[PDB]
Amino acid sequence: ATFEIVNRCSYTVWAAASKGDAALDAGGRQLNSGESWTINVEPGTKGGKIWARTDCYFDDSGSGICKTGDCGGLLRCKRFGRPPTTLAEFSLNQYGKDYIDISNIKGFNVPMDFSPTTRGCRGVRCAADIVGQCPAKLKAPGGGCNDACTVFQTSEYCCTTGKCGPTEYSRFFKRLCPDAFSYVLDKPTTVTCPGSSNYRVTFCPTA
Repeated sequence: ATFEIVNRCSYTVWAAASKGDAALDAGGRQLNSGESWTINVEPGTKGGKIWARTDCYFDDSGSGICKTGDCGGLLRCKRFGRPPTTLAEFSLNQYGKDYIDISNIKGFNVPMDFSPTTRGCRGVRCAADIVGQCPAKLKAPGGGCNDACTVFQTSEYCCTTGKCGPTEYSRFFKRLCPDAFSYVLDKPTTVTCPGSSNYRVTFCPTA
């Protein structure tokens, strides 16, 4: 499957793509404002994620640091990124269908649209100014808006027992972005697409 990753932000981002225990395609690349990077994701990829990283520095070997979404200091991500990270999430070719969503469960750094480029389903979007409106206690000094689990490490926010409810913090993310997961047991906003669809992830879709 092809994923065109497009940076419409006025600032550089470093795109990342991983399934947690491996890179997807090259795993990461710099995207200046306006740049597009097309990756190939193997059919059947389960639990894949694409995200943006901000304010990165990498040496000539591709080692360094990002202020949001850092993946063990690598340009080419092999693992998931450090919150806060707005997440485009996907599982492909799962019994004949693809499943896509956006999640704020690991916080928010960059607005995103995640849409099919092929027929048969709708896209999802979280493009509100979550960083600007972020509750004081969730603001990440490094940049972005942390989820409450990251900040407070409680069973309730992290849904450790599988018994959690919505919270004042989750409701903030849900209010700003109804179409993204705000906590682990949120009413799903997952979209079912035809198996083997192709996609575009656009950072800063509205600005």
